[PDB]
Amino acid sequence: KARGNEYQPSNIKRKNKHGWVRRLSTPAGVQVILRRMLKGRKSLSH
Amino acid sequence: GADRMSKWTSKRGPRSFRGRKGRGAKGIGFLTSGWRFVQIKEMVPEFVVPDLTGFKLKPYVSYLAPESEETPLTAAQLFSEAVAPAIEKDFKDGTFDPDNLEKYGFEPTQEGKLFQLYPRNFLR
Amino acid sequence: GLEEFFDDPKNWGQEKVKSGAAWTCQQLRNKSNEDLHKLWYVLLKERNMLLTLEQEAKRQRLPMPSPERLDKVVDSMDALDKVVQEREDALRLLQTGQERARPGAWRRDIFGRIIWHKFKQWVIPWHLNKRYNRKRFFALPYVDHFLRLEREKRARIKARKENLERKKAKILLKKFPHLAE
Amino acid sequence: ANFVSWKSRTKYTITPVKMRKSGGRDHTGRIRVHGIGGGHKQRYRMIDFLRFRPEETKSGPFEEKVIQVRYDPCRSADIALVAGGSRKRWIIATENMQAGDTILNSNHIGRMAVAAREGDAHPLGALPVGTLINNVESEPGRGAQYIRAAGTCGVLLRKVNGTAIIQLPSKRQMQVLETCVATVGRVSNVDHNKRVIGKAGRNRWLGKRPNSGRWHRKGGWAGRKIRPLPPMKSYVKL
Amino acid sequence: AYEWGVRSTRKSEPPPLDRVYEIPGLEPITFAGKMHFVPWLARPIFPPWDRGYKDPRFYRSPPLHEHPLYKDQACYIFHHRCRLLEGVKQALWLTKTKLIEGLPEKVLSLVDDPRNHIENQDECVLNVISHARLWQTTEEIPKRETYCPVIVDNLIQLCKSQILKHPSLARRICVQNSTFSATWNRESLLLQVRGSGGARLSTKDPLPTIASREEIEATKNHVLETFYPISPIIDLHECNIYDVKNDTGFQEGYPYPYPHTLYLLDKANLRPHRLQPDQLRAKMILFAFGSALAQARLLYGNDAKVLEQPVVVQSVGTDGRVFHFLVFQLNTTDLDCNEGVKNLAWVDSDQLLYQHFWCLPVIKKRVVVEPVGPVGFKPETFRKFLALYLHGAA
Amino acid sequence: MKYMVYPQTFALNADRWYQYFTKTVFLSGLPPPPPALDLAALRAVACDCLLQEHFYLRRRRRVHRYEESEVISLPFLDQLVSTLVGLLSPHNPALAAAALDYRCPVHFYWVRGEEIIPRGHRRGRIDDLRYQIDDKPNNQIRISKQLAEFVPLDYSVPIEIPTIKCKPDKLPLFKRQYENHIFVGSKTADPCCYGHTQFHLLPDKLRRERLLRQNCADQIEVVFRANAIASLFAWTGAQAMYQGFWSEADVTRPFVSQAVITDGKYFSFFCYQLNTLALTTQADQNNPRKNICWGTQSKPLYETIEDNDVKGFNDDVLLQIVHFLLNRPKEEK
Amino acid sequence: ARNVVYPLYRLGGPQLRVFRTNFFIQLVRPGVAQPEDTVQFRIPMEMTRVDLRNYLEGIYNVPVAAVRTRVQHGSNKRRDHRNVRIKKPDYKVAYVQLAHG
RNA sequence: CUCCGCAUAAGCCUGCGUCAGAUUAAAACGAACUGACAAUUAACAGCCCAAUAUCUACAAUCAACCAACAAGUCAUUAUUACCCUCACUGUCAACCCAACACAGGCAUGCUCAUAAGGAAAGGUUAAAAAAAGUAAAAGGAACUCGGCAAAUCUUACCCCG
RNA sequence: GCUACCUAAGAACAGCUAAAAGAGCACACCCGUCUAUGUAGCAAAAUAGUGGGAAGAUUUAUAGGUAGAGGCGACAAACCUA
RNA sequence: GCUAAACCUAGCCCCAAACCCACUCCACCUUACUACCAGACAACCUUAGCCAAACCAUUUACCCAAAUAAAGUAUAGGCGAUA
Ligand SMILES: [K+]
Ligand SMILES: [K+]
Ligand SMILES: [K+]
Ligand SMILES: [K+]
Ligand SMILES: [K+]
Ligand SMILES: [Mg+2]
Ligand SMILES: [Mg+2]
Ligand SMILES: [Mg+2]
Ligand SMILES: [Mg+2]
Ligand SMILES: [Mg+2]
Ligand SMILES: [Mg+2]
Ligand SMILES: [Mg+2]
Ligand SMILES: [Mg+2]
Ligand SMILES: [Mg+2]
Ligand SMILES: [Mg+2]
Ligand SMILES: [Mg+2]
Ligand SMILES: [Mg+2]
Ligand SMILES: [Mg+2]
Ligand SMILES: [Mg+2]
Ligand SMILES: [Mg+2]
Ligand SMILES: [Mg+2]
Ligand SMILES: [Mg+2]
Ligand SMILES: [Mg+2]
Ligand SMILES: [Mg+2]
Ligand SMILES: [Mg+2]
Ligand SMILES: [Mg+2]
Ligand SMILES: [Mg+2]
Ligand SMILES: [Mg+2]
Ligand SMILES: [Mg+2]
Ligand SMILES: [Mg+2]
Ligand SMILES: [Mg+2]
Repeated sequence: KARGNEYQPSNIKRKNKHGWVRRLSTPAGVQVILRRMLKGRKSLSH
Repeated sequence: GADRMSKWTSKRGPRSFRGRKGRGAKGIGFLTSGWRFVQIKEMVPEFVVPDLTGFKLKPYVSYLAPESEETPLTAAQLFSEAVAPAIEKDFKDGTFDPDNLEKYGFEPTQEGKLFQLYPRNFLR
Repeated sequence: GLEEFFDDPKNWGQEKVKSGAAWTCQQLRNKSNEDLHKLWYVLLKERNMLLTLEQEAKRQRLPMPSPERLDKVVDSMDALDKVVQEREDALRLLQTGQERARPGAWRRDIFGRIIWHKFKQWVIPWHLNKRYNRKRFFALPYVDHFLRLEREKRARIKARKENLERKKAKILLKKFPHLAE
Repeated sequence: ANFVSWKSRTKYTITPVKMRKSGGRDHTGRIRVHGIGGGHKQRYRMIDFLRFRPEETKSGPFEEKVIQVRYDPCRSADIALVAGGSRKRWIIATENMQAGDTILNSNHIGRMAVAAREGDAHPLGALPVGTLINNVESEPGRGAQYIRAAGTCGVLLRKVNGTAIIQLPSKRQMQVLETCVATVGRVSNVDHNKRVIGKAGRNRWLGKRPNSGRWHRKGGWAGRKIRPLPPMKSYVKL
Repeated sequence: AYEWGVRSTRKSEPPPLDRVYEIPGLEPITFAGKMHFVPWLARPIFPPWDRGYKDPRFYRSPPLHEHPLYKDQACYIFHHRCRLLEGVKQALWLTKTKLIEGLPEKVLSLVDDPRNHIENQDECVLNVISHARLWQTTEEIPKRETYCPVIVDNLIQLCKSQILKHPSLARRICVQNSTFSATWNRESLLLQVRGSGGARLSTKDPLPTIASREEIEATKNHVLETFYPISPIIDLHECNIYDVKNDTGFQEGYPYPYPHTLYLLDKANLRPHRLQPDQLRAKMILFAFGSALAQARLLYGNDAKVLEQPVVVQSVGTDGRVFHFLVFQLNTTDLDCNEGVKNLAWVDSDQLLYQHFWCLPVIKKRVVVEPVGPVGFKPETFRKFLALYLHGAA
Repeated sequence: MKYMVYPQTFALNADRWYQYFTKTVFLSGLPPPPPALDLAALRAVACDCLLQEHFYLRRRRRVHRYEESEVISLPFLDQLVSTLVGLLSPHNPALAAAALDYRCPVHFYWVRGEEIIPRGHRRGRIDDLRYQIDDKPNNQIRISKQLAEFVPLDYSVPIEIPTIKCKPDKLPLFKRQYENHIFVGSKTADPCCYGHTQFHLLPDKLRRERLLRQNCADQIEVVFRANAIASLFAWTGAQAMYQGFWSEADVTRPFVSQAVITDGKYFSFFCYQLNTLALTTQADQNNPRKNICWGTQSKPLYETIEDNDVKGFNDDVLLQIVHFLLNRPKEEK
Repeated sequence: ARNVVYPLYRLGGPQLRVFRTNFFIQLVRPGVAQPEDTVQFRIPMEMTRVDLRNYLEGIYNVPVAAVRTRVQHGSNKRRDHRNVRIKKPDYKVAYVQLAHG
């Protein structure tokens, strides 16, 4: 029916899906963190 | 939809997240069955406050105190002030030996001491 | 007791309160360790009193009688800490030769950056620590490109700074001809 | 993925063990078998298929009293709890096995045959020719694997040159050694194949997800295939 | 045979070792000096590490065979949790006793006098049942763990309210958290009963002997029944690290040493957890025998002989609705043999205090059918309980 | 939302706050008074119970100090109460038919005072101050008859009830919302509805040594008084509401009760008489009645326990326990 | 102390002692009605109630009976130039009850 | 009027408390806008539990009769080790997900019509067309693709599944 | 974090007839047959009336898993952040 | 007459020269920025396509260590495009 509310907040889910440990577990996430550091993002991970 | 810029504190998240996070206070004990906390007196820091009766020093210094040269304390200066007189005296008297530096004040190993310079096992 | 958190009742409400100078590094070196300890506690009491007065002034929307006293106390305490640290460092250098009181090492991180890793106190050996072993202190051969890109970015920043400085010098010389000599 | 098998217990016990459903997913999280998922919660009860398992500090033939015969969710047959000496075990109950009976497990092979008393376990060589058996083992000490389902039974067709020729429920001939221990009689729940599901929800209760709605055109594999009986499967190694 | 435990769940094997160690005379270069792991350098071999100082929270016990009280001979321990398979028959075989149905005539006749009856017996027992099953707590339906001990305590208090009629009832107390241990032999098998929990009636007057020397001697004709092919030591904790001691539950000088009656409860809220009546009766018999044997060994020494003075111990085992009564008379300490003088056990089994209790009214077709309260109340069970309580005093 | 009033509390000066919350005035000493007994036998029984719980019973576990309370003192109190009531049943016939409850819940819910909500959408609205007491006395005695009144219903005292100068939240006292219970230890259908005597055991958290270390030396009697007042007020109010009296229908007769607080070694005795339930502001604007709580200072029952001997047994404390148990309801003509 | 590495403790061992503490407190006027024997302080996060009690009993010689601490959170709602949130620092509010009336 | 309301969980993070200003509220004083100053105090929850061997067949449904199948959340023992105590974190609000002060979405416990929570009308007049309702002479489907809508709360069938 | 399917441990289902129900009437609750309104709307799918189910193949809270030459699907070429 | 209009700096771009970064204290790979317990998880492996050949299927330039010249020469290629 009505859409737009696909984001149901959940801190545990957010930290597990997007987090420092999750990024550093795999080499791809390390590359993502490296790209964010190179660009200069204030927030590198959720 | 979450503020990534804000600092992640113990006030955010579910009950487990809020309870597993602290503000930086050092632990003074441990948990046991029944979620029962046992406190360790030795782990609890003990303040050392001296007696301030008859202490002539005051928080401020009068502006009439003359200016003095600034000389930061160095290892060589400390050795000259403390160990050099005794070493020179023993050398002149002939009693000097290269095996009693510990007698002169040297510490071979910090192990076995309550206060160890390296690694520092004592608080300020 | 709780009276020490407040200034003298006669001095309460005064617009200005007289104060002396702050203890200097040489003056504090001239004193013994026990004297430094007692003076540190006295300065701590004075600093607590001044912080209480400042907070109450902010609460009552009135100017502090003498803000400079807090700065003087802070400077004196910093000088005392500096003197004590100098004595401790000299004694450590004499007895053991180590510069720092906390063991550390130069480690390459997972991102290829060389950092100073300060050791922590543990009970189990280093190899038996699961959480410590989970940490990576090496960079696989996919960070070299990012390191090169960061180096090039820093070089660009430095070149921009130098060129801007040269342009400013040229503009200054143009405005003031006599600076050529 | 993070898939840890629930089959982690290494010690036998009669206590029911909680089992985790798979839903047809393998350790990679992919659907490897379709039509599996859901169903009623079940606990697994370990079954000792090695009928001749003498307890420690003992040897030779023994006998066990059947304490109980009851239902098992993990299999179509019934499970008999029995006790021998100081050891209590679960086995597969035969067609006629109730409380108070005394089953006999033996490994003795003689020139004469045996009475073949229902649930008793005897070697194939000891068992008489043309006898109904169940829970046979391919190799000595391997454990019963080839007759387990409810109402299934094989027949000892032949005993030639120290080898036993049996007829599996699929009517295929299987040759094994004569020292393989087998249990006489038929397995319990003879009328298992006569059950009626009744409603589409009973399959869901048994954890059988419905088939896909896609229409697949039948090919050359379909149609009746009259084929000769496969050759005898022999595990006797020369 | 089938082996339990799949290799995926089993611990993974370590990775193969590098060949620098295999090569002789060559010192491997590892990351042991770097204090962290690097893929290129070889994996060091770490020597075993001992903590040195004893940390209670991180203590690892020595191997089982290195314990001081380790014996190759196996002792079969029976505790409160143990549930016998055969039940009463196995308990009789282990305890070397003969079973007699029905309570002793003396105990039954102790309450035949209407004077010994409690005033308003039926009303008081109904009030006790209603209080335990419905009025105990704020919950609509109190659970068994709540209403079984309450029932037992209220019945004990109601029986104890007869001190005016019998002054001897003031010479007894009730003790909780009392543990006793006894050890004996049966066909060269070492058995040990460790009874813990429950309520122990502690008195200073020993119970009179229920039976007579004529019956004690006539018990020789009785032969214990076997249950082949089931070993008598089945469903008992077989242990190798054990100690053999004869403890009566209290130190010397206790004012109330004699165990009069032991109250056992089956209060688990789950039917699988609750013991069967046969298992509960077997547990009662074993606990009574253990208490009697401990008292006999304390009084007459550790020697094996025929007790000139038999030891009488009573037991009441209940589940909140069903009761079982036992009077056990120990007559001998020579238990190794299967023949000779045997103990006695008068057992009354499966006495229902009530049939069912309705915590809420039953309404069918808008008409009340079953009012709240006990259904099928039987005062004979309470009369037998009162007789057991008053035994040795009235 | 309601304040959870804890009888055994770590709060400081909580006795005055509880007096304000219950409209109770505290008096010192005992209320004025309106076959042969063997004191030697009673002392022997008490010593036997104490020695059984301390020395005679062979513990199978290394009893720690934290466990010591539940290991020793609670069974000791239960067994002592049981033996004493059994021995005093001949002297007091009411104890024979009395019901002895071991660790049963006691609840009471009452409203006193009003507040103005400071913030939220409910700002500037009158909200009643609600309180809930959830107590589990170790041992209590219930009967079907009510004990005689200590003082008349209109009795007055010169001592004024203390008034708190701030909110109850500074006690500290916290608010929570859950089911409101009014319980006497049993449901309304129980014939034994009135109370005779309660027995309370202080927890390890409120022990004398810990209070001395925390500099709460003067707070021991405060804790005793607070626990006694809260428990007895809850019991009396629950009994009154079971009889049918509430804020708008105040009690026509006083409801009396007795409490014995103990820490295993020290005992204190309290008597409470509920004279009013109109604690709400509307019904208390013109209510002159005051609840009264009589109390006694804590005294040691014994000095030390050495081997098979008890040192310094307190016959006065034993006799006070005996008198509390021997108090009996009046008999009508 | 603050911003220091506490030595690790093992069973037995010596007592952790601090000689020159750097914990600075300030006695603040309560914003709401408080009991007479109640004093309110503002302290850093790294200071516990036990540490505050020892601090008061050793430095100022104030008898202390009970200490209750809470963490007060500063407002981050304010937006400065460039629409960037400015974080008001958080602190710890401590309530101390005098131990001798 | 009461669709609710109160509390917890989840979520957000100071977001109608005081003072000094009144930008601003889909009008407007209110204040939710600006600055400064206060605050939420643990008993309620989170944060737990030494080792090696070993034990655990008997459902819940008031669990008592029967009655089943889909076969079921809710246990130990033996030995060794173990004197020591009340730390830390959450506690505010008119609040979350939908670009909004959005008629949408939102899990539980209690209340079952309220003891708690709110206001459909800025003022006037009563044109057309439009929307939601009420009532209607006589006829009662003659309307229409079709009894669509509304009212009363029928009978007998056919095709497909 | 929506949704398709699955895994682990949880929760809810008033009342009436019959009780043996993938049974009937009928609230919470789920879904969405028909009509009207709205069509830059209150809403990038809603409101009112009227409807189907409502002890089961039901609804639902939390955590985890299946990732695009794919997943998943009681096949609608469905769903996989409008 | 409002709304408005106008500005000259901040700085940036291309070269040249020169091979740049690194730790007051504390915290930071677990839910990063979290004082403090029994692990063993460790890296390596042809790029493919768009496009051109007027479709497309073989094929289609992509700095690899000296500017220029040899030289778009030899040579390769559905001997076509082109290399
Ligand atoms: K089956
Ligand atoms: K918010
Ligand atoms: K037509
Ligand atoms: K909407
Ligand atoms: K093309
Ligand atoms: Mg969105
Ligand atoms: Mg969801
Ligand atoms: Mg199956
Ligand atoms: Mg099919
Ligand atoms: Mg099909
Ligand atoms: Mg707190
Ligand atoms: Mg708690
Ligand atoms: Mg709140
Ligand atoms: Mg929903
Ligand atoms: Mg209202
Ligand atoms: Mg309007
Ligand atoms: Mg208008
Ligand atoms: Mg009409
Ligand atoms: Mg027509
Ligand atoms: Mg018609
Ligand atoms: Mg027409
Ligand atoms: Mg219609
Ligand atoms: Mg159909
Ligand atoms: Mg499941
Ligand atoms: Mg229903
Ligand atoms: Mg149905
Ligand atoms: Mg229906
Ligand atoms: Mg189709
Ligand atoms: Mg199609
Ligand atoms: Mg082309
Ligand atoms: Mg084309």
